[PDB]
Amino acid sequence: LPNITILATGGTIAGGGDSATKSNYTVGKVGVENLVNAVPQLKDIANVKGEQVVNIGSQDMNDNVWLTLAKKINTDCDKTDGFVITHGTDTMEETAYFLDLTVKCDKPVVMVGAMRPSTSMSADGPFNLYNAVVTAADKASANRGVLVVMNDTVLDGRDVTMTNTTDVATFKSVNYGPLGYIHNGKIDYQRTPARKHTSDTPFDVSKLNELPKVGIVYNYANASDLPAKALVDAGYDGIVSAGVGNGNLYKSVFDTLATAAKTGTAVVRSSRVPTGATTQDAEVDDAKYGFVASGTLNPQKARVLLQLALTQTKDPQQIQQIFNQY
Amino acid sequence: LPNITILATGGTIAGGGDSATKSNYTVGKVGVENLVNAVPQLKDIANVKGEQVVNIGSQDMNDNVWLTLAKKINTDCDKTDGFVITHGTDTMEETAYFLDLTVKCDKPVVMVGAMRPSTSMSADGPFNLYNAVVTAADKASANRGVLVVMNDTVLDGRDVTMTNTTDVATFKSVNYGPLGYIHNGKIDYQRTPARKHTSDTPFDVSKLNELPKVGIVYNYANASDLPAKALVDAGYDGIVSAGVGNGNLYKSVFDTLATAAKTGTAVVRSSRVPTGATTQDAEVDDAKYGFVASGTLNPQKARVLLQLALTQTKDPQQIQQIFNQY
Amino acid sequence: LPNITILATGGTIAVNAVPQLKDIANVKGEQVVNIGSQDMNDNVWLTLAKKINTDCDKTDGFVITHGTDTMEETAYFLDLTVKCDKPVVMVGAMRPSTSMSADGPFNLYNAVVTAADKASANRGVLVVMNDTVLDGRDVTMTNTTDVATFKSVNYGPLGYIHNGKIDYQRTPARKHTSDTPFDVSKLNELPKVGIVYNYANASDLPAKALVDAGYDGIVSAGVGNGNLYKSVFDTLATAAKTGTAVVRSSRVPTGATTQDAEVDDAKYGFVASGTLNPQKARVLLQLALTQTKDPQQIQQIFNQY
Amino acid sequence: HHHHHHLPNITILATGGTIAGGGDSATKSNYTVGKVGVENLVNAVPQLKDIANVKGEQVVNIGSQDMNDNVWLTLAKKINTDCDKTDGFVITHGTDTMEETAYFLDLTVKCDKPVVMVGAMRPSTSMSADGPFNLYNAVVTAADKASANRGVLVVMNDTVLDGRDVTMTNTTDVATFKSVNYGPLGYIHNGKIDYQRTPARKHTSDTPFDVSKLNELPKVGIVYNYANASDLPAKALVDAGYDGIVSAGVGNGNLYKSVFDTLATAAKTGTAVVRSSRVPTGATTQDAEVDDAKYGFVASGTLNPQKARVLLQLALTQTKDPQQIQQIFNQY
Ligand SMILES: N[C@@H](CC(=O)O)C(=O)O
Ligand SMILES: N[C@@H](CC(=O)O)C(=O)O
Repeated sequence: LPNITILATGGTIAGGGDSATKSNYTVGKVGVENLVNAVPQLKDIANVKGEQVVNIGSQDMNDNVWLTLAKKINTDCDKTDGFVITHGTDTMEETAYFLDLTVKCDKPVVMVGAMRPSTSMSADGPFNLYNAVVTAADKASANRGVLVVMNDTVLDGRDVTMTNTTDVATFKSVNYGPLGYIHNGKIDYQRTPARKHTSDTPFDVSKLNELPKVGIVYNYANASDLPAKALVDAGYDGIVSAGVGNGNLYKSVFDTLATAAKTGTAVVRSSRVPTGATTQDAEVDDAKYGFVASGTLNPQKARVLLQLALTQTKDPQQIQQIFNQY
Repeated sequence: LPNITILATGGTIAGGGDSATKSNYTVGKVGVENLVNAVPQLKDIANVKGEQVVNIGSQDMNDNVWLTLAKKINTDCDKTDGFVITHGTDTMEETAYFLDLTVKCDKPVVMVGAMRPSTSMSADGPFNLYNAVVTAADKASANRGVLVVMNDTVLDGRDVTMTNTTDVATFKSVNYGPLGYIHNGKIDYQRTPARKHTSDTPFDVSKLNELPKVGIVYNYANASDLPAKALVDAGYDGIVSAGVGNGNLYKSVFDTLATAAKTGTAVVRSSRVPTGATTQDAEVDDAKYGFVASGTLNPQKARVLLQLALTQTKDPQQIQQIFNQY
Repeated sequence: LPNITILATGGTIAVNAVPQLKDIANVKGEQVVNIGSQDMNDNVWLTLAKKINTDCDKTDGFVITHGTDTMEETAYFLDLTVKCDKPVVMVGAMRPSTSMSADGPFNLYNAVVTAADKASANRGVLVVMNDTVLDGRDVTMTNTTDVATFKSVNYGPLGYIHNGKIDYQRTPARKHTSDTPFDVSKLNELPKVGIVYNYANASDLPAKALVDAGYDGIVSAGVGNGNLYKSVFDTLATAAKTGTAVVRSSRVPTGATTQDAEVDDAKYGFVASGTLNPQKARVLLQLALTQTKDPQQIQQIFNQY
Repeated sequence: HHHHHHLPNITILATGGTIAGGGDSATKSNYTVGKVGVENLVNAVPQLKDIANVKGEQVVNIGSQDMNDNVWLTLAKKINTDCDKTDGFVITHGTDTMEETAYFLDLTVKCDKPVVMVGAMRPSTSMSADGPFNLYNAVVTAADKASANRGVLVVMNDTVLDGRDVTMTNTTDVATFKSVNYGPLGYIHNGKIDYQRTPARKHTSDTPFDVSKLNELPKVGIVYNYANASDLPAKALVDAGYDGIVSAGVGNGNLYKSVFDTLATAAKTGTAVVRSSRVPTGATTQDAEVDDAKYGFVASGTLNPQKARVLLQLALTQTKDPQQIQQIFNQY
């Protein structure tokens, strides 16, 4: 049986409400010991040890927790055969991509959450955690980058995102599909992510205590330029635009971000639309303004890569190449 | 043959590249007259008249164009048998919901656009425009609210949204499904929206020359409170949160919007997750904070409703009742 | 609280596992049959429809517990043959009752929520799975194992369930329950209707075997927009002229099998299934055959139900 | 010295389909296939000249509803024989069975240059016909050096799909073709492809299937499952001495009792039996309700019934042993 370390961070998986049949709940009621102990079948497949790293709702996820988790996994890689990280669902897709770029352990790292609190009827958390440990225990999971395991599916940390606010089946890799499906404790992998991850990235957060400041602005009809200007005035290192359609900008947001890019703020165009690439060579001349096109990276993912790009470089053409490789 | 009026606003359906073969283009350059004359088969199904309202990329759509359009459709309704509005795709979902709430005609109002430029190989605009007029001509289209017609499908203006940055099939009613499919110039309607629309709403912009100011703030890990503070400093009437998961807020954002709501700014919780309701009774006590839950309205749709709610009331309890009925 | 009758038929979903049912309904159970729904059959459909029609005034609503594999066929059969306009809700489970995170308990709870909701009446027979209220006509499986398999893949769900409340935003336009002429009250068998599959180099032997057995109707699981392999097309075109009702459906999981594409249905005496997939199209063709053998009237039935 | 951009030679092997189909009117749905020759298809897309030196060869001119084993063998042999004459292949084909041809060629093509299938969901006569840009993007894909070593492809609606997972999702949508279980390989924008995936299952020159000397294939039929299902389709194929039968099962590949009984007999008297699913996505698994090993059945995995037929036919050119056929279903 492999040794598997559970790093716990809180979330609805550890969360609880006063009723099995009412939606109300709060995160962080159940600690890692009782989480693990609630799935005695874990003992059939692995030697499991739990550590509680933080205890937050993933809506409060932040750069300090990201830095703690990357350093812990990198430090502890040699002590275990694989990692499972229990986490809220809300920003699991962000943390998974951060780890995918910063973890230097090529052993399996698997994230897992729950869409129903531990107290609800038909709670999804137990079986999700079981299948997370199945995945982290599988030799075939190594070298695929950081994974999310939800609803019997293995998803790569770059493409994985939420599709639905409440559905237990919400996590999908919406552009390039899942890597494998889990049936009776076994995985048929048919895919692996081409984009560089983990030990083939240059990103090394081992000595960083803070990350570059990157904010996200939304585009819509009659959008205000005032949020964009407030990030510029606060000296943010970068701004990601959640653009309309193929990464387009309301005219005043365009005007503000064009000036910011010219005066040294890194600007990435992404899209509020949930699938497909924000492309070069459409309506916006990125080369002219020094903007970066996000590709399939959604605004929150693009933020992750932009912050790490900014630990390497501030040059727009070098950031674009990062966006083409990771 | 019915009398159908085409009100043009711009978009890629009216926009051009120097090559069939390359993705690059500019929008809103061709007039309604060149657009209609490019599709002579319209004459087989309707007596078409065309009027230019504006000629813009919908990434630049604004409240002034919305008011113009609503007032014109309302004034001209009695003298035509239905309307088609040619529009950019990027914000077509926002304008459709705006007209869905403010058009007092029960006659068909159909929006249409194109995902490919008019000069590209396999341009989608012609057949989209053809099918828009078929829909606007069908007696069964009346009393269904404002419609979008794209990719042989009839979509209700409330639920319609983009799923993909570039796919010709991007427009979907992602929560409740389409109303009908178009085949051979005929529609088989099997659905109608239950939410109150058009003549059944209290919203009347006939005498309004401005709308209440509503902005949208994104949530993500480590979110800045500066966008939210910039809207409050500008005296915004309302703020829509694009929450994580089921409408949840990063702690800093939550603090700022909780503040704003105490001074009487309306705060609507929506979600960046592209399907599913932002619900009551989850992790946020909306009653305590004076917040409204958006239900299945995404952030840009929720802005439309909130702006119009704020013409009627500033009371969050009445705003929540509006978000339950429309 | 309303009185809710659970009619059990078997399935992986196989009260006390869900004590919280008593908070929302006065629940009573009856075993009708006890079978995997892979073995579901016309005898069970007739028992269920009669039982619901007979017992309608004894209860405030019905939940049918059923295997997932053919729940979509039983839901449509009942959608066209029950005359009780109280809520009728089918439910199943994609995971064993004994498994980790078994879905059957909350699926049953949410089915009883739906059958207890006054707003569920007059919507036709429903399937409730994965917090979603789906109409019996368009509901189908999308995935072989996913708890979220059931979707109304062409026209979408009627409403979503949150915290034991439903916000209905849709209702099926096609005629159902008391607005159909299908009456099975006196029938003890249904017209014989088989399905044949089309693929590259498809055999005509299946189609010829249903024809030799004197089947009343044949549904074709066509390729693309209801097309037929030449061997199959010739056997069915011969059958259609000689009395056999023939419906063109599609093996493609979403979209209508249309008129006015490649196949002149009028000339051949064929019926186009619309959005009805092969197994759904079998349900409507059996029931159509209880009323008529005329292909034009069958086509009109396929336009209205 | 400076380099020149030299364009590749691309062969279009035309088989017919809606891409070469036509009706009376741009705004009526009615159409017939078999009208347009490949010469007229290439004349209709002069922009191909910008990206390849194209040659067109007509192999057959049929609707793909009438695709058959003879045409599959013609295509695999033609590609394998002509591999050294060109830099890549595009095959124009009907949509209705494209997913079957693509998977047959995915297992039988030994040429490791790109092989790209394409069709259209609207006839060439429709307003906003999809065929011209689809063909253009198919030749982009066939010309891209990165397309090699990814197996046989299907290019539709700006997407590059693997021939194993690609299937139709909708009867009429121009967007119908999706790799429903494992996703596409790449998207095409402005004539460039960003590939982020490649199929893990063995294909092309990594398979042992070799059709070079074959003039027919093992006979494999498909029976559907549903409530009250007749055993007569299954009995008819056993009685004709079929090599194999694919079941389109309900749910996770389950069998109506009468079909189960016939297939259990067939498997015992030298008919191969593969359990597939009429459900459009997900595996037909081992270890669920059917004891395959007990009955000598094979589980199809994510292969739908028509795709399962293609591999079972090829499997039967090698072995009749259900355990060896199960290994083939686990590796290709
Ligand atoms: N930016 C354009 C895109 C198009 O219409 O396809 C618009 O929204 O006007
Ligand atoms: N074979 C079972 C499958 C299940 O119910 O999950 C049935 O349909 O009865």
